[PDB]
Amino acid sequence: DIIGDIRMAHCNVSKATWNETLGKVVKQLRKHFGNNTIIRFAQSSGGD
Amino acid sequence: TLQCTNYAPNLLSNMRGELKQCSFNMTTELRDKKQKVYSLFYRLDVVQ
Amino acid sequence: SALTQPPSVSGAPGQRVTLSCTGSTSNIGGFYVQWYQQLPGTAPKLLIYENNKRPSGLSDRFSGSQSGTSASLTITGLQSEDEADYYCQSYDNSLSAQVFGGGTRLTVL
Amino acid sequence: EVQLLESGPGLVKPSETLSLTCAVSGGSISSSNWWSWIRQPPGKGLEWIGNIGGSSGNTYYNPSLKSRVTISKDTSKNQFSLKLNSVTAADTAVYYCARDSSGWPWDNRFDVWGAGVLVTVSSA
Ligand SMILES: *[C@@H]1O[C@H](CO)[C@@H](O[C@@H]2O[C@H](CO)[C@@H](O[C@@H]3O[C@H](CO)[C@@H](O)[C@H](O)[C@@H]3O)[C@H](O)[C@H]2NC(C)=O)[C@H](O)[C@H]1NC(C)=O
Ligand SMILES: *[C@@H]1O[C@H](CO)[C@@H](O)[C@H](O)[C@H]1NC(C)=O
Ligand SMILES: *[C@@H]1O[C@H](CO)[C@@H](O)[C@H](O)[C@H]1NC(C)=O
Repeated sequence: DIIGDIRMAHCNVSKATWNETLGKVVKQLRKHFGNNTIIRFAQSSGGD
Repeated sequence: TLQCTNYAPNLLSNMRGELKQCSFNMTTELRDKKQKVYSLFYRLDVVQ
Repeated sequence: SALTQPPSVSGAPGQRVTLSCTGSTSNIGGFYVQWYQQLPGTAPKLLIYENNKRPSGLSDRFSGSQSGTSASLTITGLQSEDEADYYCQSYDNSLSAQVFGGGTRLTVL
Repeated sequence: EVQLLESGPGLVKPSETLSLTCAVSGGSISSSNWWSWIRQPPGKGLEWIGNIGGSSGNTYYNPSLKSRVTISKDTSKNQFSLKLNSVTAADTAVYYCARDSSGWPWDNRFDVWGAGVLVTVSSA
């Protein structure tokens, strides 16, 4: 049984460094899809 | 079978559907007797 | 503990009185609680259906409450013959504490 | 309900072995969840005592009373009595016994219907 209060598990990340690295990786991978195209990131699809 | 309910309502936070409390029967150390013991589970653990 | 209206409330046959226990998030977040007590000189025992609802079979056709982060009972309707007193009960999250500090004294004109 | 729960007193005033009983007639021992105990100093609200088992094996107790009060039952005829040891405080208080009549009182509680009558000692 639970001593304390009730909370939930959550996970912090640094925002700016994350944007920096993902901009880096997309700036990389534009070599494999043409220099001029638009790319979009979406969430998970579904399943189990 | 599990006789079971949501645990601790009137906690109106994001933590509402979480953590059902359940109840059951269990065999004892010696064979014929029965024992009742009680626990908590998460809502993804157990299905009605 | 619980903060549970020290008995300075003013009972009368005008039925204007309220009952309000102040509770923490671990206090009110435990469960619904109670209003089920009775006269001294005897184990003060009434019953409620643990909140806001009608008790086992019948005890009275006169109650009704809510619960925010709070334990209300505004009670209104002429039942001055049942000039009784009341308490609390709760489960707070001290270590496993079926605990309270309730107590009421109200009056009559 | 069918009920005759009665107690047997003891005067343990300048002394430290308190042991009082109670036993009902109606139903049985394993006809509800357990039977409970509450204590009240004469003017104070209530002091709750943790509980036994009965139709169970697990016990419960009370903070500020730890390693201090021992609870048992006898199962001859509805005896569930106590042997609390080393009484020291000025808690000259009244008692009562209680039924559960409950659903799952098992994390904490569904409501304590305890009838009782007058479980009274005034032991200094
Ligand atoms: C775990 O097993 C024990 C051992 O059988 C259960 O104790 C007994 O369980 C039965 C059915 O679960 C209870 O019988 C029912 O009682 C009501 C009371 O009026 C009656 O109307 C029903 O027709 C039926 O007889 C019984 O009271 C109970 N105790 C004894 C001493 O026999 C226990 O309930 C089980 N726990 C579970 C299923 O969670
Ligand atoms: C992405 O990073 C750049 C810094 O190069 C910044 O201007 C922008 O606000 C960032 N966006 C997010 C969503 O972090
Ligand atoms: C595509 O863009 C990269 C980015 O630096 C550049 O080096 C390269 O010359 C470009 N190639 C074409 C075919 O546009």
